[PDB]
Amino acid sequence: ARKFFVGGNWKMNGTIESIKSLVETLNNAELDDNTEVVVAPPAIYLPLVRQSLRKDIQVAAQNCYTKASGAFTGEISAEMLKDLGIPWVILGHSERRQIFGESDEFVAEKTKYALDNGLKVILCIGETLEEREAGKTMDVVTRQLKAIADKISESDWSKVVIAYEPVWAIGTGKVATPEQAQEVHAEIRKWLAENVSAEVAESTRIIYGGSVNGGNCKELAKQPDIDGFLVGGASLKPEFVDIINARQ
Amino acid sequence: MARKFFVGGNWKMNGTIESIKSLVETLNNAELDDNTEVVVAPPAIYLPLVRQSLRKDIQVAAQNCYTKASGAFTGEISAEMLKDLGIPWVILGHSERRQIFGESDEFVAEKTKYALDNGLKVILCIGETLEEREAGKTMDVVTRQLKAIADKISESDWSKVVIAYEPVWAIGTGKVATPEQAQEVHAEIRKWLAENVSAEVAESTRIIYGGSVNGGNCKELAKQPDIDGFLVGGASLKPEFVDIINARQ
Repeated sequence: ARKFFVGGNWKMNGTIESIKSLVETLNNAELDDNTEVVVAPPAIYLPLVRQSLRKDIQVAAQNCYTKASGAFTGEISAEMLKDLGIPWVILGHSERRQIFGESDEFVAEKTKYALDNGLKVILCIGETLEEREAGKTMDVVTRQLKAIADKISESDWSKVVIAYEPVWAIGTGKVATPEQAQEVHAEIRKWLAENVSAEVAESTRIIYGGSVNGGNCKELAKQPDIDGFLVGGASLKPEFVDIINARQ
Repeated sequence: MARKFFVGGNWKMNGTIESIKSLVETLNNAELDDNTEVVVAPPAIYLPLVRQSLRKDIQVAAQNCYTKASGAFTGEISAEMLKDLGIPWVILGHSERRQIFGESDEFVAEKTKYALDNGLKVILCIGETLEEREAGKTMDVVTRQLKAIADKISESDWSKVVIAYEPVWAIGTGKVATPEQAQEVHAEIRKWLAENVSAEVAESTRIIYGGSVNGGNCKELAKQPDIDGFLVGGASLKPEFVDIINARQ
């Protein structure tokens, strides 16, 4: 059985005070023992969160670069994350692919480098509304996955969670239907079976992201190839706990 | 003139907890010229540690920030987070962000205006590539990059700006500009400021040089009249950073 996985990406939000309050809310929450929970604060708040958050929730960075060190003003290395005791990193998120132009190869290089230096990776993929309307959903997400698959080894995949996030569902309030999400997750898993291995396909979590909230997460969690969620803005609000508990 | 000598240390993507403690300890124990304004810029994940432990006469800079107060910008740091952490400075427009991460002049200008409006001071980086200099475009490039900021900010905003001229061909290459080459561009930048902002902004804005500066060449550069200090890359991780802070004594 694939362990249910809920990631909370806080994006560019938070102060010391509101993050202390948010961590307090998590430290007091009754969480489904069967969910693996990860939260991703802003880089500058990674020490505050790692020091004070309950140890059964792990911490992620929101981005990292491709080299161990160097003349890369404004970038964080996977080595700094490991030095600070941050075990996860979100990579390839739609906001970085679009606003900051990160290419499929760039995201692949980050993934390979993060995995080789001890990090676990939430790998984000997903098609735009235009690509869907053109009938290109599968072509796009498999192209995005293939860039990673061509660089990492079969055993690397054990440290990867795949987040499928339709760009048209991110922050828009237009959630994929359970049938739409399931169709793409099933096709991602089939692709993994035919290009990496059956074992990778069977064991890799494929989580869904894009306007997941308290009211729709339970039905989404019932789908057989949906292994959890990547949550954006709801991750800052108390309904993050309901989403963690979507299998109850 | 009355322009206070300014030395900025950009650590870029370098450091661990232990190597940063040692770097800060070395700075904390140094004898530093009282007339030098010193700023150091750690990776964002180390901003708390450095701000907590560094002697308070050295201020701290972030190496970048975004254009908005908050929102759905995975991987970005805002000006508000910086003020919340007590980080008073930010470096914007560094060549590496222009060339590797595609930051436009306007994008840099947006960040510059937003930082200044939310209580930050800005080290603003400008500079021409080797190929632009070979087409005789040095002045055109650096004034174009400056004008994008000037079109957005007010005359009083400039009191919180330090301009760092870094010829891209001098960054990390070991090919430092000669004192004459640096002085020529700094004079042109200051002339541009007098013609397009005001005489007073021209007279008071620090224009600092960056590019392969080290303990062995900083004193001669600091003698040039329109060079008001340094933005130091690789040498800011080493003890000779102290010697650069002390380049005028």
